[PDB]
Amino acid sequence: KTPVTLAKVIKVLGRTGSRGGVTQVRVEFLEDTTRTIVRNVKGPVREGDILVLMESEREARRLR
Amino acid sequence: SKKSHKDKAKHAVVLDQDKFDRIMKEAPTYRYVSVSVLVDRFKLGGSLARVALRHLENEGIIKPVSKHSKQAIYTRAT
Amino acid sequence: TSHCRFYENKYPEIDDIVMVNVQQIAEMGAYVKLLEYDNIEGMILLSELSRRRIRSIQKLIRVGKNDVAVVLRVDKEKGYIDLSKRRVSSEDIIKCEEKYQKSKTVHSILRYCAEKFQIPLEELYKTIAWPLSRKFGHAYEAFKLSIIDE
Amino acid sequence: DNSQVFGVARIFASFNDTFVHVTDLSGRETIARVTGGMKVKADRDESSPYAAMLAAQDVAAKCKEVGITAVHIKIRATGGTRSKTPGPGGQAALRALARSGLRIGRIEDVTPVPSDSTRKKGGRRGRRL
Amino acid sequence: PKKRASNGRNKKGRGHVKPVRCVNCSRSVPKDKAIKRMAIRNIVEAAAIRDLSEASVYAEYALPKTYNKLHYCISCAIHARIVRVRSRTDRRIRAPPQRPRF
Amino acid sequence: FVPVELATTIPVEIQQAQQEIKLFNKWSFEDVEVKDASLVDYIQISKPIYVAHTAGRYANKRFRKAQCPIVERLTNSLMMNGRNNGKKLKAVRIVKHTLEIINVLTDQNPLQVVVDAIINSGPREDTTRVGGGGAARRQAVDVSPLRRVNQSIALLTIGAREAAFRNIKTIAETLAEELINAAKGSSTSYAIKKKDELERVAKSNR
RNA sequence: CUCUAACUAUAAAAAUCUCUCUUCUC
Ligand SMILES: [Mg+2]
Ligand SMILES: [Mg+2]
Ligand SMILES: [Mg+2]
Ligand SMILES: [Zn+2]
Repeated sequence: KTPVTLAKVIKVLGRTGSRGGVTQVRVEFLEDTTRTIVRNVKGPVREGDILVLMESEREARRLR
Repeated sequence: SKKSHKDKAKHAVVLDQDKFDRIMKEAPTYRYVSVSVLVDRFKLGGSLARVALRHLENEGIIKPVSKHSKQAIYTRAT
Repeated sequence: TSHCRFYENKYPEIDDIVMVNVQQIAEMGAYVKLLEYDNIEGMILLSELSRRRIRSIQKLIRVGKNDVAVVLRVDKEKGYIDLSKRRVSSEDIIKCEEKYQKSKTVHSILRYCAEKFQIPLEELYKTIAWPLSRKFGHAYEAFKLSIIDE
Repeated sequence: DNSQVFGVARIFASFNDTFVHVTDLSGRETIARVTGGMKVKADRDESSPYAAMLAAQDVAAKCKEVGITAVHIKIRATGGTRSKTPGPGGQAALRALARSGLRIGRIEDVTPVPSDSTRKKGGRRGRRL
Repeated sequence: PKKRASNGRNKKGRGHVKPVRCVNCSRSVPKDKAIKRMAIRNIVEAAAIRDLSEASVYAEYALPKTYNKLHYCISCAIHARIVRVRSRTDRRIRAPPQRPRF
Repeated sequence: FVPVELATTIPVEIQQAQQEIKLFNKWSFEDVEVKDASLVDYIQISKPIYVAHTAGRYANKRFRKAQCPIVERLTNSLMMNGRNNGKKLKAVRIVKHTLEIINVLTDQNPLQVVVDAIINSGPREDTTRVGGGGAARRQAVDVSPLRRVNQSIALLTIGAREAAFRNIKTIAETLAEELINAAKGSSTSYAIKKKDELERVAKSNR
């Protein structure tokens, strides 16, 4: 199965994690633009990028 | 230290008539042959590998495209 | 050539119990060979490594030995083994030990021929393994019955 | 009705090993008892949302196989003596049930609550972790 | 010394109060000095209200809520961030901290 | 086509009709593209370049790195374990020889082969050590586009290193072969192998 | 000079410690 999903971040939700390197991002999926989901991403990010997700069901909370 | 290498001779540095024929036969059908690509097939030690390579560039069996030191690019001619 | 897996097929089944041999540890866990199934590497993750908390790692894995564990998921397409050490029953550990010893005895038995007659070990074991393991149980009982009545 | 096959999800969400256990309207005939621990390996992320989500997806597949389409969820916590508080997994299980095709109706809070019964566990000074 | 005039208890005229057990640490504590929070919550968060909505017969459901009255201890409450150690002159202000959401 | 008269004439292959700027006068920045839509804007093949070495001030701000040509980034990351540190000249010739090799075996404009290897080699979901003290366990996270690109390129060059060390095989050929193996979903590539391992350690530890 | 709404979620382990204490009026 190849259910790869794509999502464009619309707002950067600061940076979470004890390491201080992981970003919470509010991404709206390119397909079904009406829906938005917040997820964690490791690595530099800026709004307007489009990111890749293996799973889209998982909602990401703060990483403690 | 330990006898873990277990590396054999793995190379014949100077060709015989048999390996001469194998080189001149398998010279085509290979899109790319280098010094170490030639070494890979176990048929030459490697110092004479480039000797054999330049000696296949005598009647244009293999055309050269880049002639830099330590790395020359040879492609079979057609 | 120590090869030609003990059981019917090369690729391990699902949720199956094994004993494994350790060779190296990179940073996450250890992808280490198996001497219960075919020698394809099986990888253990540190989350599934130690019943006690992770503070020393070189004493619980003891690289270069035999350790009881159970394989969770198997990749039979090109060969990846997901292998787990914790969720093993205290009574099934004895099962793993005895089964590993039985397979070790089978390996020891069917190596003498391959080295005395220099024929392929894989061919001879493939010929022998059809009545050997699948009849109704392990080979050792069959071998003992054969020596007392072939 | 629109020729629907109603069911009840009745999630039980403790602080460990979220439960998803669908049954009929009579409540007696059980369907898809698969729980959170069924679908996670650690035996300790059982309360995590992932376990509940995979359990809910497998329940949804079983329900589609058996025909039950719309559901009547009964969210439950351990309650009673223990903390009266919903677990984290059960909500994610409910969301996963919502996503995968099935329909909902009349979600209920069925937390068992006592009227000060059961002199309960902990002692005077209580937990001393 | 007298840390608080009200003794930090809020009994002041009852003699004895019925103890209640903490939600987390299970410590018995006088019901008045048993810091209490009305956890009134919607049964699902906004990240799933949609998901449930389009997967719902009976359009525009009431979406029933869950209510609870958490009777913490004081040790759990100070540890689990419910109550905060404030300054001396700020102790005497008993109003809730200025409209949590405005 | 338009030969120009000069008191000093640059040869034909450099002079004739090169208003079609080429990397090494043999491979076109046209006819090459990014197969995956996600990584675009971070594999900068837009600006034509004649030499994969420029005095770029590509680290002053946070995201001037993505403006560097991808080939130049591969050059600069090729020379790690910098006993060779500096020496970008030899890195440029190593990568140029690698491009020639890729042109020889399954040509497919090696620029596209590099792009395809980058696309297939960058991990998409990774893990992080945020477990606090007691239950020291690793948790899943998504991978940023630039982080994906850097991991792909550095993993490719370190694989070229692992192939090249104390080996008769020359590093140009080693890195080239890694790019063939990474252009397709071949498991023999070290970079693709590490990518798959990291993807699985993310998948299992959600 | 008329106004009564929105919410999240951690408690792994961590013991012990030698001298030597003294000076302000113009
Ligand atoms: Mg404490
Ligand atoms: Mg005091
Ligand atoms: Mg009080
Ligand atoms: Zn408490």
